[PDB]
Amino acid sequence: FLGFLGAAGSTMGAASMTLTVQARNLLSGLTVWGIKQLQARVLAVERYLRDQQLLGIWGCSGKLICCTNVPWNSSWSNRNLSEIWDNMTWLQWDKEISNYTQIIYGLLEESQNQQEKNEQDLLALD
Amino acid sequence: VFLGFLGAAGSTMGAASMTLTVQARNLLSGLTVWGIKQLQARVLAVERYLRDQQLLGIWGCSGKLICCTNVPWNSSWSNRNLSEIWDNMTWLQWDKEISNYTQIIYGLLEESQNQQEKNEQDLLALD
Amino acid sequence: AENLWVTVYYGVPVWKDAETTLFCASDAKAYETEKHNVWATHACVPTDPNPQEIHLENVTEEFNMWKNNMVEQMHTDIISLWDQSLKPCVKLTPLCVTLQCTNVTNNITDDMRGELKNCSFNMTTELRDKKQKVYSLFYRLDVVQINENKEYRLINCNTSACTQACPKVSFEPIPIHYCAPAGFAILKCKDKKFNGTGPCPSVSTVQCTHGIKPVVSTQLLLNGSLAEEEVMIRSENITNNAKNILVQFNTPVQINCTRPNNNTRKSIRIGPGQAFYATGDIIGDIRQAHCNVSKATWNETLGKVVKQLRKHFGNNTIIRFANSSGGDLEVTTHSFNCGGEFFYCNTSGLFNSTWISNNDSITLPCRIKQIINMWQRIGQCMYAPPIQGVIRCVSNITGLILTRDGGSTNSTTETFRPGGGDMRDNWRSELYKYKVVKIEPLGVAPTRCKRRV
Amino acid sequence: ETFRPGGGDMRDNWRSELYKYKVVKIEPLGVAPTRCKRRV
Amino acid sequence: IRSENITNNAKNILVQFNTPVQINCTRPNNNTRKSIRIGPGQAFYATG
Amino acid sequence: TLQCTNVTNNITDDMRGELKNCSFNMTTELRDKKQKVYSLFYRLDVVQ
Amino acid sequence: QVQLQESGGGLVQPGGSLRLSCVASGFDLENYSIGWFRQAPGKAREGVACLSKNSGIGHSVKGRFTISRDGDSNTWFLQMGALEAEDTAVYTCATYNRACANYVTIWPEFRGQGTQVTVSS
Ligand SMILES: *[C@@H]1O[C@H](CO)[C@@H](O[C@@H]2O[C@H](CO)[C@@H](O[C@@H]3O[C@H](CO)[C@@H](O)[C@H](O)[C@@H]3O)[C@H](O)[C@H]2NC(C)=O)[C@H](O)[C@H]1NC(C)=O
Ligand SMILES: *[C@@H]1O[C@H](CO)[C@@H](O[C@@H]2O[C@H](CO)[C@@H](O)[C@H](O)[C@H]2NC(C)=O)[C@H](O)[C@H]1NC(C)=O
Ligand SMILES: *[C@@H]1O[C@H](CO)[C@@H](O[C@@H]2O[C@H](CO)[C@@H](O)[C@H](O)[C@H]2NC(C)=O)[C@H](O)[C@H]1NC(C)=O
Ligand SMILES: *[C@@H]1O[C@H](CO)[C@@H](O[C@@H]2O[C@H](CO)[C@@H](O)[C@H](O)[C@H]2NC(C)=O)[C@H](O)[C@H]1NC(C)=O
Ligand SMILES: *[C@@H]1O[C@H](CO)[C@@H](O[C@@H]2O[C@H](CO)[C@@H](O)[C@H](O)[C@H]2NC(C)=O)[C@H](O)[C@H]1NC(C)=O
Ligand SMILES: *[C@@H]1O[C@H](CO)[C@@H](O[C@@H]2O[C@H](CO)[C@@H](O)[C@H](O)[C@H]2NC(C)=O)[C@H](O)[C@H]1NC(C)=O
Ligand SMILES: *[C@@H]1O[C@H](CO)[C@@H](O[C@@H]2O[C@H](CO)[C@@H](O)[C@H](O)[C@H]2NC(C)=O)[C@H](O)[C@H]1NC(C)=O
Ligand SMILES: *[C@@H]1O[C@H](CO)[C@@H](O[C@@H]2O[C@H](CO)[C@@H](O)[C@H](O)[C@H]2NC(C)=O)[C@H](O)[C@H]1NC(C)=O
Ligand SMILES: *[C@@H]1O[C@H](CO)[C@@H](O[C@@H]2O[C@H](CO)[C@@H](O)[C@H](O)[C@H]2NC(C)=O)[C@H](O)[C@H]1NC(C)=O
Ligand SMILES: *[C@@H]1O[C@H](CO)[C@@H](O)[C@H](O)[C@H]1NC(C)=O
Ligand SMILES: *[C@@H]1O[C@H](CO)[C@@H](O)[C@H](O)[C@H]1NC(C)=O
Ligand SMILES: *[C@@H]1O[C@H](CO)[C@@H](O)[C@H](O)[C@H]1NC(C)=O
Ligand SMILES: *[C@@H]1O[C@H](CO)[C@@H](O)[C@H](O)[C@H]1NC(C)=O
Ligand SMILES: *[C@@H]1O[C@H](CO)[C@@H](O)[C@H](O)[C@H]1NC(C)=O
Ligand SMILES: *[C@@H]1O[C@H](CO)[C@@H](O)[C@H](O)[C@H]1NC(C)=O
Ligand SMILES: *[C@@H]1O[C@H](CO)[C@@H](O)[C@H](O)[C@H]1NC(C)=O
Ligand SMILES: *[C@@H]1O[C@H](CO)[C@@H](O)[C@H](O)[C@H]1NC(C)=O
Ligand SMILES: *[C@@H]1O[C@H](CO)[C@@H](O)[C@H](O)[C@H]1NC(C)=O
Ligand SMILES: *[C@@H]1O[C@H](CO)[C@@H](O)[C@H](O)[C@H]1NC(C)=O
Ligand SMILES: *[C@@H]1O[C@H](CO)[C@@H](O)[C@H](O)[C@H]1NC(C)=O
Ligand SMILES: *[C@@H]1O[C@H](CO)[C@@H](O)[C@H](O)[C@H]1NC(C)=O
Ligand SMILES: *[C@@H]1O[C@H](CO)[C@@H](O)[C@H](O)[C@H]1NC(C)=O
Ligand SMILES: *[C@@H]1O[C@H](CO)[C@@H](O)[C@H](O)[C@H]1NC(C)=O
Ligand SMILES: *[C@@H]1O[C@H](CO)[C@@H](O)[C@H](O)[C@H]1NC(C)=O
Ligand SMILES: *[C@@H]1O[C@H](CO)[C@@H](O)[C@H](O)[C@H]1NC(C)=O
Repeated sequence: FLGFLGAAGSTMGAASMTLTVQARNLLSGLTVWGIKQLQARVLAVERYLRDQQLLGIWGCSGKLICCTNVPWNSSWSNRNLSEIWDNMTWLQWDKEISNYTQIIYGLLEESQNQQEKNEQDLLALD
Repeated sequence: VFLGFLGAAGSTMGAASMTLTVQARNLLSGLTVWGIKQLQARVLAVERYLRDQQLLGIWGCSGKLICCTNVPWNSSWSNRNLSEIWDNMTWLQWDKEISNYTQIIYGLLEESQNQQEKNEQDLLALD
Repeated sequence: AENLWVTVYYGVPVWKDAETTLFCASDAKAYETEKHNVWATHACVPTDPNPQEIHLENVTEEFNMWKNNMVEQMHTDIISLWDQSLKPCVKLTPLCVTLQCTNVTNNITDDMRGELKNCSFNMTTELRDKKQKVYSLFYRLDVVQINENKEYRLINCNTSACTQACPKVSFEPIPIHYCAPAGFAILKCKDKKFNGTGPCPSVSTVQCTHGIKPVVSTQLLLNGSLAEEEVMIRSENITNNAKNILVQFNTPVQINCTRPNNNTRKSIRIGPGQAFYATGDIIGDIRQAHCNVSKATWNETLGKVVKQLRKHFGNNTIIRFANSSGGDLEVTTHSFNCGGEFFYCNTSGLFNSTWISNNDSITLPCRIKQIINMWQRIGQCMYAPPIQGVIRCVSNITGLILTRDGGSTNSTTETFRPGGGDMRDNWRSELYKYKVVKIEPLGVAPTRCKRRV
Repeated sequence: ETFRPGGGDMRDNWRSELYKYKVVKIEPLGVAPTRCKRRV
Repeated sequence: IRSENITNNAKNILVQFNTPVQINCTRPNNNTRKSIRIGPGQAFYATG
Repeated sequence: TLQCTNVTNNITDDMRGELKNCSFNMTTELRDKKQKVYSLFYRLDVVQ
Repeated sequence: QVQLQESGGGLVQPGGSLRLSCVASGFDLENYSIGWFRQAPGKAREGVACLSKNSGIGHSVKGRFTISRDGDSNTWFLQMGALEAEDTAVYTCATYNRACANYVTIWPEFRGQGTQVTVSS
């Protein structure tokens, strides 16, 4: 089969099948080659923990595909559906939406909080 | 009771599946000599624990201790009775028996989890 | 039942053999009123007030004494703690001017004829301009003749230069515990009949080791840990003539001795801040240091050792002991340490007997050396400063490092001679019932589940 | 046009072996629209 | 032919060949190194 | 302060000058006596 | 491999000198120290020299015999002078303990075969 980053040239539709390959190895593994190397082994775990906490608070923690509330706003991108998932690559998608990935991270948190409060009060009532 | 680290390491598998908490609660306990020596291990332990947790999370798992899964037994890995496995041997013997059939299992589990994820995602669409 | 499905179990009791780095655990003993130690335990963390051990059962785990990584991990920590504690004090290079030495005849005894020498030389004072004429007493083991009141020279300003030991610190051993980090376990064998490369069907787990003193000696272990029942014989492979026989005693043998000579250290200045503590004026008679052992104890301990040893070499054999037959000066003589002064006693009155199949005390003469070269290397030494008064030491002979001669085809004339070599058999006699294991928790097992969707 | 040999900074003997290379930081997280709704 | 901006007079013009051009050379002598003593342990090796 | 003279042992006109005999005093391992050693030094490592 | 290869045997006029040497390899001549044997007919085994590692000292049992080494070359030179009528034996070079433990009495492992040295007018 393919390998690391092997589908980075593939289309978006077929890219959502090798998510495990590019997610399994984010945690791989005095004098020079001493503390300089030791910096990286701490930075990597810090970045991974931050990414997991972000995939946390929103409400997911199952990794991979985890689809959710906060419906799409057409102002971000007025495009079709098959236009996005069959004739594009993830790099182009990032280039198209790079400045708008700052308000979504705030909407998801409050949506998760509302869902949690609804569930908690519904359970505690009865 | 029969507490303590590795307390039931000699007990049978039937009663060993009760102290999984004890053997997993302390996996993350915490320029001269006794200097960088401590710091060379306090990072390795964290990395090992994180890798184990990520491996558990990749499959359909991470409830925690006991986790059900698909991909049935191939029936060639061990031609043994169920009561034979679960009431007469210890965990070390089981590791010695299956030390070297696990590599394909570690991929079977993840491909099954991916299939289940895709099934859920495309089932949640038509409705 | 008819359906068998895999299942992932987390945290099951499964371990493998691996290696890692262990750390300190030393008893606090307040430690505020301390005079420092070369084996600095201030960096070490406080220990558990009460270590807890969990008794396992049903488990038989194989051990090994000669392929243990704990020993090789310890030998690079004593050395590293030694080099670190000799850096921040005086580094006297200007001590090897042409010494103009003579003899000493101040009420000496014929046993100590020669030996001590009256050396006299020139030093640079604190100012970089003037010179002073000083004198000292130097043992015959620290000066060599040159240009053969003949001029002498320190034996060391020919290959290296050495830093006088920091005078505040002391060489007193203190118990130290080695504890493994999280994710590892310390298995300990509790069988009383352990013999080296053999499984222990009683192995338990312990938080970490008991207090073990980093003592240094040769051909006679001191202040060691005894064993139950009878004396024990351990070896790598006891059919060869090039493998040690680490005997372990049962009843301790007391050895004790002193240096019956008054000594008054006198301090001189060689530069800005640095000082040099040289000896001068021995107040009283002159006698040699000697160590006493009790004959009534050795006379039976050797018998017990030979009775246990006759197991592997047949029953009708004449076991014979002998003294060391030559080698370096650290292997052929007892080389213990006593209160900052390094003795080199001459053990030839003990290994003297022949054993057939079918109050009085022993005195061992000694010599004193100051230019020591422990942790045998090329390019270092340490001038051990003189100390005042008379020192006495009482010590516990729990061990022996005999080696065989053999080789003369098959016969019955087995001779044993003491012998050292690498200073790694003084720690393979305290870290033999231990091993370090890495726990691997994740496991797979079949059961009757389906994970219904 | 005249050409003369000339060195300078000791950095053109390593810009001749590390020229067809680059290092990239992989950022995994992503957002895309699809046809779901998290059902409670 | 590679360059930072090849129209200037102050930028190197790196050239990468296709076939190697073998170059030989040797020093046609025997020096013999003698060793003298500087102090305690140190040595200085000087042509002789 | 080196005391240096020329070399005239089967020299070649292409390598005229260049090498130089150089004698000097050096401290021995003892902090008291001084040696008297010589060496051969190239013309690129000594200045007048 | 460790086995030792020896050379330099011959016949000597009483009042001469030899240059006995032996060379070996085997990726393990860093832990060991190499000495020499002496076996004459009718007598037991003795020792003649042992170049101890960790000290560089040249221990010997008689004043004449001296052991020596040169650089990192894996060859050892045993220099003997003023030989007498008693120095007629079989000379072998073997490996001793790391600090030249008991020799003139031990029987080591990883030993050589041995040359022949005879003295006569
Ligand atoms: C083996 O263990 C024994 C017992 O600890 C050691 O003997 C002890 O040696 C120390 C150091 O010389 C003695 O400490 C000294 O005590 C005197 C008198 O209190 C004091 O004036 C000194 O300043 C110093 O603190 C200690 O007294 C002595 N123990 C006994 C019972 O006399 C022995 O040294 C150990 N073996 C080796 C090789 O170190
Ligand atoms: C060792 O040598 C020193 C000096 O060489 C001796 O000290 C001398 O002692 C006499 C009296 O016995 C004095 O008159 C001298 O003035 C001293 N010399 C100096 C330089 O002060 C010392 O006696 C000798 N013997 C011993 C045991 O120290
Ligand atoms: C223990 O030491 C003896 C030494 O005699 C070893 O026996 C020798 O083994 C080598 C290699 O197999 C043979 O070349 C020798 O001929 C053997 N000597 C004798 C007298 O038989 C023995 O192998 C060692 N034990 C282990 C487990 O290695
Ligand atoms: C080691 O030192 C101890 C203590 O100084 C000696 O033990 C004492 O020996 C005398 C002998 O006259 C007895 O009267 C004492 O009763 C002993 N002390 C104790 C506490 O029993 C011992 O003799 C020394 N070692 C040797 C070999 O003499
Ligand atoms: C071992 O013991 C023997 C004899 O008990 C010692 O041999 C003596 O050594 C001295 C020192 O050179 C000689 O003067 C004697 O002539 C030797 N005697 C004999 C009979 O050979 C030997 O020195 C001792 N070894 C050690 C290391 O102490
Ligand atoms: C070590 O002790 C032995 C045992 O006494 C010493 O051997 C004696 O040394 C004296 C000293 O001249 C000789 O006269 C004797 O002939 C030796 N043998 C015996 C049996 O007494 C030995 O000299 C001591 N020193 C060394 C370095 O071995
Ligand atoms: C490459 O170098 C040339 C130099 O010849 C640059 O052109 C000069 O640019 C500066 C600043 O814009 C002007 O002041 C000069 O007049 C220009 N020179 C000429 C001859 O027109 C050119 O800009 C450089 N290329 C890049 C991409 O910076
Ligand atoms: C470089 O080339 C020159 C000339 O081809 C070589 O000089 C020759 O050296 C040989 C060997 O000593 C002489 O027999 C010739 O007479 C020399 N030719 C001359 C001086 O014109 C020189 O050896 C070469 N250097 C190398 C190959 O390192
Ligand atoms: C460099 O200097 C040395 C020493 O000054 C010269 O060696 C001398 O050579 C002459 C004969 O050529 C001898 O008589 C002297 O005894 C030598 N000196 C010493 C100290 O032994 C040498 O000639 C000079 N030149 C070169 C090229 O080495
Ligand atoms: C690359 O582009 C070609 C042309 O559109 C396409 O057929 C192919 O699937 C793409 N991906 C890969 C991995 O070749
Ligand atoms: C140990 O073995 C005995 C003997 O079969 C068994 O009864 C016991 O359950 C085992 N486990 C423990 C913890 O004793
Ligand atoms: C596992 O053990 C060895 C180690 O690779 C292997 O040869 C063997 O085939 C495996 N076990 C079985 C039952 O095949
Ligand atoms: C001085 O001691 C030396 C020891 O080496 C001895 O040889 C010499 O005879 C002694 N001389 C006197 C006068 O005591
Ligand atoms: C010490 O220096 C003085 C200076 O006058 C000198 O006379 C004396 O010989 C020196 N001592 C030695 C070299 O032992
Ligand atoms: C000085 O050290 C060397 C070893 O480097 C040794 O051979 C020699 O005997 C020592 N003594 C001298 C040169 O006086
Ligand atoms: C220890 O005992 C076992 C028991 O079989 C034996 O195989 C081994 O050789 C012994 N080791 C020794 C005596 O050093
Ligand atoms: C050792 O014993 C001798 C005689 O037995 C005695 O003269 C001496 O004082 C003793 N020394 C010590 C330190 O016990
Ligand atoms: C040693 O000297 C000190 C100080 O002069 C003195 O108090 C002590 O009694 C002396 N020791 C002996 C045994 O005379
Ligand atoms: C003491 O040594 C003698 C001499 O070998 C021996 O005969 C005797 O048996 C020994 N004492 C004991 C109690 O064995
Ligand atoms: C032991 O030493 C004594 C003298 O100290 C001596 O008479 C005896 O012969 C020695 N033992 C042997 C076996 O030679
Ligand atoms: C030496 O052994 C005796 C007898 O067991 C013991 O009382 C003493 O404490 C030991 N010495 C030590 C441990 O320093
Ligand atoms: C490299 O080639 C590109 C092709 O468009 C050109 O624009 C650029 O100037 C070139 N760089 C050089 C020649 O340094
Ligand atoms: C140069 O010097 C060495 C050193 O003795 C000598 O062996 C050699 O033959 C000389 N000539 C050459 C061409 O190496
Ligand atoms: C020595 O060499 C120098 C180098 O420039 C030169 O000037 C001088 O004339 C030479 N003298 C002799 C005597 O060779
Ligand atoms: C070396 O020292 C001596 C001392 O006698 C002196 O005569 C000579 O000139 C010195 N050499 C120099 C300064 O080159």
